[PDB]
Amino acid sequence: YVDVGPDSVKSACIEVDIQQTFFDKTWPRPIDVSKADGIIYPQGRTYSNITITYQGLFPYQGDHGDMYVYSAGHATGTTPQKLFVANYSQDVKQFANGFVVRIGAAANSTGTVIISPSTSATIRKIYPAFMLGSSVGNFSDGKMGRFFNHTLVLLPDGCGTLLRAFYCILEPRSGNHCPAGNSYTSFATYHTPATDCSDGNYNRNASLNSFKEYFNLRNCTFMYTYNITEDEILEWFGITQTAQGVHLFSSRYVDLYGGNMFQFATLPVYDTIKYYSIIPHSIRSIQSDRKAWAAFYVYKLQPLTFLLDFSVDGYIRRAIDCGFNDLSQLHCS
Ligand SMILES: *[C@@H]1O[C@H](CO)[C@@H](O[C@@H]2O[C@H](CO)[C@@H](O)[C@H](O)[C@H]2NC(C)=O)[C@H](O)[C@H]1NC(C)=O
Ligand SMILES: *[C@@H]1O[C@H](CO)[C@@H](O[C@@H]2O[C@H](CO)[C@@H](O)[C@H](O)[C@H]2NC(C)=O)[C@H](O)[C@H]1NC(C)=O
Repeated sequence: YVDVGPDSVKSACIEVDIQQTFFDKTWPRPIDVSKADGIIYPQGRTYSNITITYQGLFPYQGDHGDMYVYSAGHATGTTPQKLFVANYSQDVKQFANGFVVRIGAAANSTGTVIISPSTSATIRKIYPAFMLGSSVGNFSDGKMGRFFNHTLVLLPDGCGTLLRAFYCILEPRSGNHCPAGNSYTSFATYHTPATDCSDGNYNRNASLNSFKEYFNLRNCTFMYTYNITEDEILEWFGITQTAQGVHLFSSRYVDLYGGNMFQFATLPVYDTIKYYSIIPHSIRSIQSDRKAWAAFYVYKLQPLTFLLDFSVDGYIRRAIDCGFNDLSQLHCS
């Protein structure tokens, strides 16, 4: 097994305030395949200046997906206090064929800081975190969201400059507010921008450390890191699984400005992923440092036949979901 660094030496966890009503917003960003939203590129052949019909894993036209939002935590003028999160940890979803994720879409626009609805701020991109596995159930106090045996965790870190992917048994810790302790509400991750995101010295383990407060990582078969360049550009992330393992997709490395997703990793996870949840993150800012963080959107994948329009340079800038209606069907034919 892999050394993933020391266990947390903390005797308690940070208290977590779950307030789902603050995260219930209607900010629709439905799939528009005309603009090639949510498209994993059919890698393997050379396509250029051509229109084809292709059956693969796609989200459906007009799917609103599931929206998730991360918020600044409670704070006084000087001191971060309780984390502030939605009820995401108890909402375990079926993995099925996997999913794609629209990330950072609202970046640059003006939006509410969530925990203080009357306060607006410029929206910044934030990366999603996921917990995935083969077996789920409840924690000791009865709350849902516990993943058993080896669990895949995808956790961004370093103020959005890396992604960590690791596959470990998650042993719930027993201090106050921890998942095997008293006064448990939800687990979460956090970082503390004042100390973790100072210029030139980003803390590349902040979120991982926060996670290690709620769970001891045991028998990790791997822990990989992927560096990310800092920007506010819209991006797409995807995840699927085959007998070869778990496949991660991103628009970042191959189509940063266009959004087409290409595979960047295959993780040696051969036990079938059946379940996932979104890991809530809360940003331990002080009141005067509060920002708004871009909602992200998760859309389930399914086998569908699309018309794909490949440009001269090889990218897909237009698609049709053939089964959407008879008109689309006709156009595909
Ligand atoms: C920060 O996280 C990294 C993982 O990204 C930890 O890296 C491990 O560090 C130990 C030494 O402490 C090495 O023996 C392992 O080989 C490292 N693992 C990997 C996957 O790189 C690191 O320990 C963490 N740092 C702190 C201070 O906790
Ligand atoms: C937010 O604004 C930034 C800055 O203008 C945008 O970043 C640019 O994105 C375009 C592609 O859309 C690139 O060609 C530029 O090189 C980027 N500039 C920098 C300085 O990174 C960003 O796209 C905007 N985000 C959203 C969601 O609109």
